[PDB]
Amino acid sequence: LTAIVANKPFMFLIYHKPTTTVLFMGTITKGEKVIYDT
Amino acid sequence: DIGLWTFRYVYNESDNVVFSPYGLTSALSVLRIAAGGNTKREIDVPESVVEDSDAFLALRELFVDASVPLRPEFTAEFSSRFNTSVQRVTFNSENVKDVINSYVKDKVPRVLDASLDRDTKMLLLSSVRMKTSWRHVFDPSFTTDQPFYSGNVTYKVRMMNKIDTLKTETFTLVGYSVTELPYKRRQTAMLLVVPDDLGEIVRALDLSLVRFWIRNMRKDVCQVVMPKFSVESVLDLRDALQRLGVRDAFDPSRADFGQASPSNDLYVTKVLQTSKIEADERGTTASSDTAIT
Repeated sequence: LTAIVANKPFMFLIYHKPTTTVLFMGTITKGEKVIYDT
Repeated sequence: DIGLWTFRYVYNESDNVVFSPYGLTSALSVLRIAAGGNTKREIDVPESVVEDSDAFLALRELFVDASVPLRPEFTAEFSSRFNTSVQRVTFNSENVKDVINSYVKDKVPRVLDASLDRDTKMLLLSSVRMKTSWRHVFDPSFTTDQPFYSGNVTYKVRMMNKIDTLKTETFTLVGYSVTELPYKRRQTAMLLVVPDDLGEIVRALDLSLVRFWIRNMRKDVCQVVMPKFSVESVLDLRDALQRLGVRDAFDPSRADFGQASPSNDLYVTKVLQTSKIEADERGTTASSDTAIT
């Protein structure tokens, strides 16, 4: 099935559909709590 | 256009950045009613910005110091076009901040001491607010701690998870998807862009690309796994706006704001935007205030 996983840096755009106007945008490249593994 | 092209100069590889192109564009559009000649021409912006009161609240105010003579036709033009009157203010006193915050609510973003100097003779302020639920919310009880891979660093984020039918599609130049998460109003929506190289997406983003996305996304049953996030960004846009051709407004020798003021001593020193976006299982809360000088 189609899987969208935003577990890497991504972009979002909040836009107004009737007029196709971008109200808000952002990029997310990081979290807060750093993690390590074996 | 300018609003959307500004994001490429505040985008950060090593940080989380949130931005309001609409909030910038709305501010510049007001600033344009005061400009003339070349200064106005370089403020290349729609003379009318869209407004819709259910989908988002937007606000526009101008605070001019009481010393500054304003052509009466500017304040008439200003009042008739933005349903609000220029607020005469004293930019040296101590409660000027209090006057201005006490003015915005009713109708309070005090994170604007970054932007008030003591020689400040005008404040052009654009506020954008949106708080809306998803059309199909996530279930918080299925949100789990999951890894987030940023280069070689890994983080533990609060990840949401749901099944939903949404418009989606894959694309290249460098491989990515775009997915539309509608809000409960269904006039506003979130496009989620998941790429193999974010910086490449940033350097290509424009309104053609966005409309392309909207035309070529196709409905489909999806699993959406995305983090909750809360981000606040305080951005200085002078450098970006100059690189996008807005230069005269900042140059005291060349700045024509003669439609506002016979003074010939009003120009822009700073353009600052503070934005905050919060996305979680229930929906999104987004806020942005743009301050010109």
